[PDB]
Amino acid sequence: EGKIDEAADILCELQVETYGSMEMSEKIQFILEQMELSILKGDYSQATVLSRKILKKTFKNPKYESLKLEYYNLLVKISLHKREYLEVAQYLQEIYQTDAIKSDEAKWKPVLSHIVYFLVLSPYGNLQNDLIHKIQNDNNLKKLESQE
Amino acid sequence: KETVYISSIALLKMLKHGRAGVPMEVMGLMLGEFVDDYTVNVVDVFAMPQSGTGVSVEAVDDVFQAKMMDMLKQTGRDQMVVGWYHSHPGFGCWLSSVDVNTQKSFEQLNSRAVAVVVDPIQSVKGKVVIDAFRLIQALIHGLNRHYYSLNIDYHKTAKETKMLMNLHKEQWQSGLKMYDYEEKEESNLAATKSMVKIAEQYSKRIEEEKELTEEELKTRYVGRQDPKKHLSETADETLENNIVSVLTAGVNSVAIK
Ligand SMILES: [Zn+2]
Repeated sequence: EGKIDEAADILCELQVETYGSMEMSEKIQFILEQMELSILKGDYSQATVLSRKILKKTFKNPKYESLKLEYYNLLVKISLHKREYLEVAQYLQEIYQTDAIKSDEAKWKPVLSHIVYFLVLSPYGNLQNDLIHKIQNDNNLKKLESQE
Repeated sequence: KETVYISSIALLKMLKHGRAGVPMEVMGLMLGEFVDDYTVNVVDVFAMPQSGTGVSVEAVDDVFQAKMMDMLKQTGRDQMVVGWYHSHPGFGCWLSSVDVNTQKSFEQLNSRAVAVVVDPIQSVKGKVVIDAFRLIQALIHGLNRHYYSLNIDYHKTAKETKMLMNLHKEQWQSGLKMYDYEEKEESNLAATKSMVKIAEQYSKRIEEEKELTEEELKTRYVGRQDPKKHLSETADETLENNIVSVLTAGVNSVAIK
C-alpha cells in the first residue's frame, strides 16, 4: 500500500552493507525494488543514489543482462521526471544495444523511435550531434519512415 | 611552465583521423614518455574504433588496445599511454563533463596523463586549433574551474624537416610569396619599441659625448655599439622590409584579382 513508504524506509538501508553477503540476483533484485518503491514513494533522491551504487560491469553476465532492462527502464522514468533528455536517449541507446532486443523486430522499433524523439528534444550540443549522426546511419532506422 | 612536445607523425595522424571522422567525433590514444614534472613528450598515436555511444570510458577498447600494443612491441615503439586524443568538431576545444570522467579514468592510470582535444572543421589552412590540458568559449565549461590548460610544441628532427622542405618547391613562385602577416606585426611593433629604446641612448651619447672627450668616451662605450648605429641600422630593416611588404601586396592585389 501507500504504507510502503513507512516500510521501505527500512530497506532504503538494509541493502547498504550487505553488498558481499548477498548474491547479485537477489541483491540487485531488491535494489530494483528499492527503486520502484522509491518512485512510487515519489522521492527521486534515494532512487538516484540507491540507483548509481550498482556497478554496470555486472552486465557482462547474460543472466543479469536479462534483468537490467528493468534497471534502465527505471532510469528512463527518473530522467523523464528530471526533464533530462539526452541522458534518456543514452539509456534507450543502451537497452537498444541488447542482443535480446536487437533480434526481435517487434521489440526494438518502439525503443528506436523513442531514441529518435529524445535525440530530437535534447538541446543542441556536443553529444547530441554524434549521437544523431550515428542514428542517421543505423540501417535499422531505414525501416522506420516518418521518424526517418 | 608545463608543456608537451608533439612529434610530427603524431600531429598528422591526429588531424587525419579527425578530419576523416567528421561529422562525428573520434578518439584514440597517445604514446610517449614523461621527461620531468614539466614535460610530456608524445611520439606516437593510434586510432580507437567507433562506438555505438559517443566517445566515453568504455569506448576505450582493451582488446584492441593491447592487441595494438604488442604489435607495436615487435616494431620497438614501446611507450606508455600518456594521454588520449579526441575531437569536438565545430564546438571548439573544451572538455565536457563526460570528457572529464574519462579523463579521470586516465588519471588513476597515471597522474600526469593529459587530454588532447582536436577540432577538425574549423582548424583550417591557417592556424590549426589544438588543445591539451588536464583536470583539477571554454570558460562556459569551467576552463579554469574543473580543469586547466597546458601548452604545446613540436619536436622536429633535422631529416624530418628536410623531407618537409621538398613538399613545396618555391623556386619558381618566390617573389609573389607574402610571408605571415602576424609575424611582421610583431616585427613592425617590436622594431619600433626597440627604436624607442635606443633613442634615448643616442640622446645620452650626444649629451655625455658633448661634455666629455672622445678619448674618455671610448673607454666607456667600446663594449657596446654606437647607439647611433642602431638607429642607422635598425631603421633599415623596417624600411626595406616594409617596402617589399607593401609592393608585394600592391602587386598581388592588381595582378592576381
Ligand atoms: Zn569530447
